[PDB]
Amino acid sequence: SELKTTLDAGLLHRGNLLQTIGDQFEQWNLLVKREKSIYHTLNMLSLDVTKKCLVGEGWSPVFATKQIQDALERAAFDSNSQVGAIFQVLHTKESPPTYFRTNKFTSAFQEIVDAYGVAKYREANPGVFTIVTFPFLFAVMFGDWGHGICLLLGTLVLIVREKKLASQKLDDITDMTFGGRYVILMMALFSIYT
Amino acid sequence: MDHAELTTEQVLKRDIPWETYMTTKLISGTGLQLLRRYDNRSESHRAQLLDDDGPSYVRVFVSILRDIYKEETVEYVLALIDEMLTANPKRARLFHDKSLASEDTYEPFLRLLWKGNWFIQEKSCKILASIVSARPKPQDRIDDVLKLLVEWLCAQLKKPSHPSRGVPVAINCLAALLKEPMVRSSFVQADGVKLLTPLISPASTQQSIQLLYETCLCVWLLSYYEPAVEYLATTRTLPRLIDVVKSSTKEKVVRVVVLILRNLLPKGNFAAQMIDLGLPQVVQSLKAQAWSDEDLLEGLNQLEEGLKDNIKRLSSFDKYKQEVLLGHLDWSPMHKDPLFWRDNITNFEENDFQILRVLLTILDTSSDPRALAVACFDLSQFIQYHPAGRVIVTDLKAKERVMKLMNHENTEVTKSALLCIQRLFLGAKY
Amino acid sequence: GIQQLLAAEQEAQHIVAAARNAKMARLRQAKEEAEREIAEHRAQVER
Amino acid sequence: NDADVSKQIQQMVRFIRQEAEEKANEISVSAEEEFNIEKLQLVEAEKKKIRQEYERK
Amino acid sequence: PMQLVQIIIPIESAHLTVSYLGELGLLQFKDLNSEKSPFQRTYAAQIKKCAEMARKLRFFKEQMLKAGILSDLEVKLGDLEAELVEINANGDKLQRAHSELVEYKLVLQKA
Repeated sequence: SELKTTLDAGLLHRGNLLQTIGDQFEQWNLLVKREKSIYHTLNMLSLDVTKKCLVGEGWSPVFATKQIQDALERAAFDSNSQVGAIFQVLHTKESPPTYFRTNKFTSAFQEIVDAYGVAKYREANPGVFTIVTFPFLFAVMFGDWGHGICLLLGTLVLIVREKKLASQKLDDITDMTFGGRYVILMMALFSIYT
Repeated sequence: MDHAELTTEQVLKRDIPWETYMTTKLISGTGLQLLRRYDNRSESHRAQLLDDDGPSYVRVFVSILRDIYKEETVEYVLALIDEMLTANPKRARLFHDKSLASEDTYEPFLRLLWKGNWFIQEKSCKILASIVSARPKPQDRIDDVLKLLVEWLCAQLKKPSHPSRGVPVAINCLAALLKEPMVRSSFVQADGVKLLTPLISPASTQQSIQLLYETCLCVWLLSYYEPAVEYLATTRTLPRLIDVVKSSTKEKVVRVVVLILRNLLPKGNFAAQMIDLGLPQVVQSLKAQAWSDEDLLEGLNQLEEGLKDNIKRLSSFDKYKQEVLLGHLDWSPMHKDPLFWRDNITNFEENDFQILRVLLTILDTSSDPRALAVACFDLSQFIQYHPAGRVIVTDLKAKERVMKLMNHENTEVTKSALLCIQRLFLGAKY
Repeated sequence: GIQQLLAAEQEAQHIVAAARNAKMARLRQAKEEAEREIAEHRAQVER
Repeated sequence: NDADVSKQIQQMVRFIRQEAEEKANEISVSAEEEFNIEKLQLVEAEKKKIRQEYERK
Repeated sequence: PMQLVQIIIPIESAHLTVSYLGELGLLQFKDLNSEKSPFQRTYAAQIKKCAEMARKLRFFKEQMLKAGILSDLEVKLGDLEAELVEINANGDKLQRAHSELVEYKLVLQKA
């Protein structure tokens, strides 16, 4: 009985400690992710001891580079360093991969269309036309104004519950369906019109 | 430096018309003219007036300073003497007259700790103080040196008014003097070492780095002089400086901290640092984070290797040898301590605690009657720790010696004997 | 840029090399310097 | 140019000030003081022998 | 329309600059230094130490999850994990002692 009481007390103390240990590990997960990102940057990008700085080059959006580099330099200066980071541009004959900016609703359609590939930094983007073309064609194959209402209603609940849906996980097929709620709603509206 | 320039600016900007002060009687006329001529010395350089770079302008300035008690004139003059001394452009001839004759260097000691404390330091301070002590070794015109140390303590009391100047001038002067060991002894008498130690322990930012170097350059000078080192060892924040070094981004600051720590390692000092302060673990982390010169990182590893060498010395094997090879059993601090026995149990095993069995035979028969009492103490400790050993001790002739000791005079032998019997006994019946 | 940054680096390296050379000189010059001082002390005792 | 030429001089200035003025100067000065003490100790032994010599005389 | 950007982040704030850049994120990392392997490389040895710390933190998190917990920093996490492991070992030893004593009590009562 004494040994069991001691074991119970030790287990209770361990659980009480783990209650805060898990809370600390919650933020430690993001800390470890940031450390891993910095480690990948260090192992991938070299540095100059003569410059006593980490230097390199990489692709960046011109619009983003208009403010991101300045913000990084300002943060480096605010980090009590003797001098902030650089913001110089670089040029090369190679064509870096690039992605067009994705909106909150256009993201799903853009991802669906991009499953065939990508293009140059500012080349043709068939996603712009197909964002409405696919609803403009998939409606005909299912044109019946008694079921399109049902499809829209089913999509509508997903859009409404999006606040809770974004947090709670679901089935893999269910998650894939919820990923394109706006596209599903647009297709349902087109089908209702058809 | 930047600290000296900010002071030197405050004085040379504000103008002081000596001749008017002289007419009103605070000095005689020869002095004011002489100070005006010193300002013109830089201008004559251009005009090739070799007399501007004169030394003969020096005499009145010496006269003027001691006689006058009006802070404005002596401060403006001191700045102009100060600027001249170090320049190679102008005020070359100036330095000669001072250096040849120790009398000006005694007049300098009267000038030292005179006028506003902040005003005197900004005007000259370390610029001319050091050489004056070199020109007159006694520098007692070292009671005067003690007065200068008191003035430095007063400047430290007003750290807020001129932290990046008044403290910096004192640090630069102490470093310049500490080059000579006798002048380092003068610095040892001077206070404010603890204030530098607190500044060294915690760094506000790059601003801390500005005097950071000087404060610990003095620590390097303190490493040179043992007397200052003993005061520094007593002084707090020496461990705190190491803790900051663990968190220091600058590799050079950590390397500078290591140098002092590298020089202060001793058998006792290594022990205090390792046990309490957990130096080696921080040192291992610093060794792991190799930075800048490999030789600088290697020096930190060598300091850690030196601490490990002290640890071997700390783990002396003399105690085991004294009991058997010497054959003399004396109590000592580790033979009344349980911890040593715990690490010694394993070393004995060579044929069933063969060293312990020989020790049990030594307990049974010993050259000295006094040895039997400490021997019984030693046995007791191993048996308590090793329950199997306790049963063996009762079988061993050591228990027979303990039985004879129980039937024996001398209170101390009987105490130890009783403790031996009990140690075997606890284990026989459970 | 890179060439401009390299000028500062080589300069700092030269200053460190000079510091290394100077350290050896300070110790070597010292052995001659106070050997005469020891003789001066011996002379002071002789007087 | 512009930001690039500004940053390039700033990094270079930091390299020159810290690596050389702050560290190289310390290296020479610290070594000199240690050497000065080392010579003084070597002189002391000769002085002790000379002191022992005058007493014998 | 992206483009190349070349910059230098001083070692005095290289970690801070990397953290600030990762707060928002604009430019993908390069791959010039990747040919040197996790063996030293530019800072892969430091990356190796960070990876070891992350592995220790992951082991601690897995232990906490096994315990039903709810979710210098690396050193603190390792110390907490060691303390939890010691507490669990003490509890297991006490439970084993209780089981042995209960078995002995049952045997003695039957006898």
